[PDB]
Amino acid sequence: DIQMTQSPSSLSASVGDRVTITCRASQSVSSAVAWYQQKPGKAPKLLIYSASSLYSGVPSRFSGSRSGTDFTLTISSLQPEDFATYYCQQYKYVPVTFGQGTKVEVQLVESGGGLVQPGGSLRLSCAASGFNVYSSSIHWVRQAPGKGLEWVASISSYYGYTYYADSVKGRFTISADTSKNTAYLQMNSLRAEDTAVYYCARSRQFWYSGLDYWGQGTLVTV
Amino acid sequence: VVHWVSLVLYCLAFVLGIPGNAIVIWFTGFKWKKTVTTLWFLNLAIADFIFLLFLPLYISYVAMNFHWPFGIWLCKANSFTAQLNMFASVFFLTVISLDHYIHLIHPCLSHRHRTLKNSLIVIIFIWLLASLIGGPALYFRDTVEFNNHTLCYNNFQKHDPDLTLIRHHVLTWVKFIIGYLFPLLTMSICYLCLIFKVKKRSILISSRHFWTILVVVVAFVVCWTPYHLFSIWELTIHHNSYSHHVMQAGIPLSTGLAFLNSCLNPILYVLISKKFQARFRSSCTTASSSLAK
Amino acid sequence: TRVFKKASPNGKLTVYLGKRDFVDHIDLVDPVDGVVLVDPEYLKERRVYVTLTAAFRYGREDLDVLGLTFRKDLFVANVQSFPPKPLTRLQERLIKKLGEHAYPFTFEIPPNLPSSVTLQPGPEDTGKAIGVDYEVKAFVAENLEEKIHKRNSVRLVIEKVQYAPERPGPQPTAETTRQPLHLEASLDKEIYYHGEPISVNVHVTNNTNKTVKKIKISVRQYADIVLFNTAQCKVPVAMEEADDTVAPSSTFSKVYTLTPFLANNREKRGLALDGKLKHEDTNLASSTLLREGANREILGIIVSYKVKVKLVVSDVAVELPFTLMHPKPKEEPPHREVPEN
Amino acid sequence: VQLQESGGGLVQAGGSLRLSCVVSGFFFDTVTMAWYRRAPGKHRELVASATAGGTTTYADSVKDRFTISRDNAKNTVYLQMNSLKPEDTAVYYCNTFVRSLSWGQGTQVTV
Ligand SMILES: CCCCCC/C=C/CCCCCCCC(=O)O
Repeated sequence: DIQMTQSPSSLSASVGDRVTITCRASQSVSSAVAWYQQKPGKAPKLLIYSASSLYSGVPSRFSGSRSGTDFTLTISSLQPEDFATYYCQQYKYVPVTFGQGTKVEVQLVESGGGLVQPGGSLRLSCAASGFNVYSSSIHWVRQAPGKGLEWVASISSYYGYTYYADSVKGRFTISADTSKNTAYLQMNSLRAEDTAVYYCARSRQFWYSGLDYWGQGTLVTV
Repeated sequence: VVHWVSLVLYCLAFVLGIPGNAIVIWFTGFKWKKTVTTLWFLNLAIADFIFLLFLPLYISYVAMNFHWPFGIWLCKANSFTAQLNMFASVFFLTVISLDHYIHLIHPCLSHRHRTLKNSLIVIIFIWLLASLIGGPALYFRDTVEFNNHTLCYNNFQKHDPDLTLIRHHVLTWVKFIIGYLFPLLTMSICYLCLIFKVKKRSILISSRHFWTILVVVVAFVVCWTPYHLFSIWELTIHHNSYSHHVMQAGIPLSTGLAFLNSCLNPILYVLISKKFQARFRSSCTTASSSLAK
Repeated sequence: TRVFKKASPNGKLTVYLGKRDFVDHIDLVDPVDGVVLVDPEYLKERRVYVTLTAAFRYGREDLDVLGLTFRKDLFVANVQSFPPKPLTRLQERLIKKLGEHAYPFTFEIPPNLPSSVTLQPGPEDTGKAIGVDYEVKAFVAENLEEKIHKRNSVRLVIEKVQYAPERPGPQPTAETTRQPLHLEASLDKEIYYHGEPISVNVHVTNNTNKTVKKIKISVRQYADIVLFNTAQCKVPVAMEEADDTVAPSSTFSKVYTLTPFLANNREKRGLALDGKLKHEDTNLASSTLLREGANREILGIIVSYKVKVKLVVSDVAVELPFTLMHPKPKEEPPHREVPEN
Repeated sequence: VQLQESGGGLVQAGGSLRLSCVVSGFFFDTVTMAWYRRAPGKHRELVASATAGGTTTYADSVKDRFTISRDNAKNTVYLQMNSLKPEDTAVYYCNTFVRSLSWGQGTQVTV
């Protein structure tokens, strides 16, 4: 597949300086690289959706550039409300891979989740409002405690296509209810490595431009 | 006498239809990609090849005046394959004309129902229908020893004499009516509907395959009309008298013109294709590059 | 800034394009400008020719032996690049980056031309897509009539599209009287996006003693195909078979939601879809915007959408034409499944 | 198809290097080949080229310093450099003058 290693693992700075996070792609991918910011205890929030195009709503101090496979994220001034974990993600192929994480020092509601014994079953409901199922793509991303984001499954109801990660093939299934505008994820044979915070993310179905909206967090302990 | 020219026509048809049909089959069934425009022509060439493969038996039967030394099985099989070609070729031409008309006019149907599987089903149906129609010829004909000559003939004089001379009449009537009128009238209707309905009547003339089909249709009709006309004239004036002496020497010409028809198709393909005449005489991927700004 | 690049199998020709989606405004198509790179050799006594052709491929044969190619051309434009209008910014930057051996070519597309629409091939097919396709071909020749080999040529597929107008259109309304069974129908708007649901009002009043027992609502795609003669292909893309009935001398008002998508309309062979650069899948073909009054017959595929409500009386139907367009993109459409494989 | 380049080294100013690049899968007999470089933090620009028959061309600050030769026996083209400038550091790539072939991994040279 494609693996990314970020040069700064732990970054320390003050207020009033320019930082630079470096992202490297294993394969020569196109500009289809997105940058996410995740504050502690909060879902990741998109900043740049094309490695060069600024998202609507983010401050103009953020910027990105590409040179071969040398994707970088630069902040003109490190504001006090900028200390979080930044992730580098590509979307040129189904096995989307997030970065290791750089540390600086329309509502989606997920239901279900809890303490489940190994080998059990659990179903999560992703209530979606403000967007249509056929005009958007629903993705599930899990984040292990102390680790980075990992993609689980995705569904595109327009073309009727469902994708799953290589580590959850067969055991994991995904479905979407058009009438209720809800996405369902059924889990079977839960192993001890499934302990992670599951996020239901929404992306534009036509001309994918990153995961615009995320969830809240439904950490599952096994 | 018209026997020598009949032998010449048979030999010419054999020699010009064995390799031409062989190469047409090789190109349309083993080299080119399987799409539904040349499967009909491949089946046409297959039928012509089978008929011309069974033709030398009849050529030997007729070179020496009237004598069939082979078994009754071959005596039935050669006529069965001859009638099978006579029916299958015209049925395939009819379905070619129908497919052309549907493809050019009313393309909505041709963009949904023109599947290769449908083509195979139509081919199978045509072959079974042709075999069913030719079966009476396979069953009736046998051999008789007359004047110290073993000759093949249709056993229309079967045990019942009252039904004799009527089985032949109804059989040849059904054969002529169906195999001449129905395909020819249907194809004429299709061609007359292609014209006067396509506005700006110059897109058809612009060196497309319309002439390819039209030439084959015209050649087939021209070659197969004298045989049917002579047969119907013989039926009409057979019960009146025997004054028609030219009929005996007239039908051998058509019986052999219709056989040269089976080999004319490769020559037509050569003629209507300049590049094929020339040979007879003898992708990367999209990338991306940076931009300074 | 990133630009596209394709090279010939020979390796002596390469065409640089900056965009592959030349937007058709109703009266002004975008220009197809680019740069071709040639070695100092291979052109000592020859010329570089760039040809832009629009074809109406209606059969997957591709046999140039007896006219069995089914690749009839619709618009052929030829320009001379190597033998010497102001160059655009993209051409100027491309020439500076490449070098002095960079010849720019520019194509102007006349208005009132068909857009890139490809019919749905089907599951068991292995041929080229049927529909209108725009092709950019660059080769080296000195007579414009000699045969050119596939190896010694560059072919690039470009796609022309139309997007949603900024100004919304009037609200579609329709009403018919039958003997009365007055049927009124209207949509919430006239311009719709792909995947966006469509809401239709089926407010109907009945006065006769006859009673209806079935309401049928469908969204149909009107693909007007004209190459040899004017033909119209009507294929329903959405279906809703309601079982609502209204008593005599009473009214009935209800709102129905419809959403056309390709997941269920996959077995419909010949369905019109958007232009395809490769074997990848695309959404349903968008509507075709045409000049009002000043447009003659458009030889090609014209896509129109109409949603109809039918009262099965035991039928009264009305037509509500709407516009289905993609919104204007930010950078450019990828023309590929962004998560490939 | 596959382009492997070698000949790098941390040679100081005034030194000479003998770079080589192998083109496998492409038969470049009448095809003109060229050499490209990126300075650290800059874009790729052509530094040298050589036509198939007898003619070789160079950029502005390349004449009388660099030389390019091609051999079709092993499908390899050479680029020898003399009197290296302090600004001569770059990553050198091997490809066609048309830039038809896919780009490979260049060699890092510094002074
Ligand atoms: C219905 C037509 C069948 C006739 C077959 C005879 C044609 C022989 C042509 C010789 C080679 C033709 C080259 C076609 C191009 C290609 O090879 O893809």
